[PDB]
Amino acid sequence: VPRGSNPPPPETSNPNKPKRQTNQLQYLLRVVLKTLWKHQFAWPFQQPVDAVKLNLPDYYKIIKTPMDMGTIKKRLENNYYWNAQECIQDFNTMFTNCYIYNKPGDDIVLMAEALEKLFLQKINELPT
Ligand SMILES: CCN1C(=O)c2cc(N3CCN(C)CC3)nc3c(NS(=O)(=O)c4ccc(F)cc4F)ccc1c23
Ligand SMILES: CCN1C(=O)c2cc(N3CCN(C)CC3)nc3c(NS(=O)(=O)c4ccc(F)cc4F)ccc1c23
Repeated sequence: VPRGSNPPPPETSNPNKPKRQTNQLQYLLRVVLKTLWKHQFAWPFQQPVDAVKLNLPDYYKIIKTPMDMGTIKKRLENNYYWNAQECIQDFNTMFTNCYIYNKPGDDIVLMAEALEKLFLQKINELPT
């Protein structure tokens, strides 16, 4: 697994971007991320895919918009998102990446599918 194969992690802090605190963004961090973080299948989704350590040499040849819940946590914390939808899109990207890279019905896919169902359940309680 060649050195330099991992990209830098996604950007999580941009001081140029304006910042606001929103009941929806607060819900995404305090409820949604918390609940998914603690799920029995969360571990593989908690940090950027380390292609070297996990022996996935073609990951970043295939996946050009990587996303993970560690990145999302940091983005919420740093007020990276102006609206809830930007954050929801990062979650969707994380699940879609798994469905692109992996064969349907593989173990990691079933793990993603369970998390995604829980995510969508929690998203339906998103406040006004
Ligand atoms: C070492 C004991 N063990 C198994 O033999 C085993 C099989 C297993 N399967 C294989 C069959 N597939 C349809 C369902 C998940 N999941 C987990 C499992 N579930 S898990 O943490 O979501 C998981 C971890 C690694 C992995 F490669 C696949 C997994 F589903 C934990 C522990 C075990 C397993
Ligand atoms: C969610 C991001 N992601 C993947 O899309 C992914 C695929 C993956 N594969 C699939 C191909 N297979 C031959 C090797 C491992 N391993 C891990 C992986 N390695 S792992 O934690 O040892 C692991 C977890 C669950 C599992 F079912 C199999 C694993 F190898 C971590 C994270 C990911 C993966």
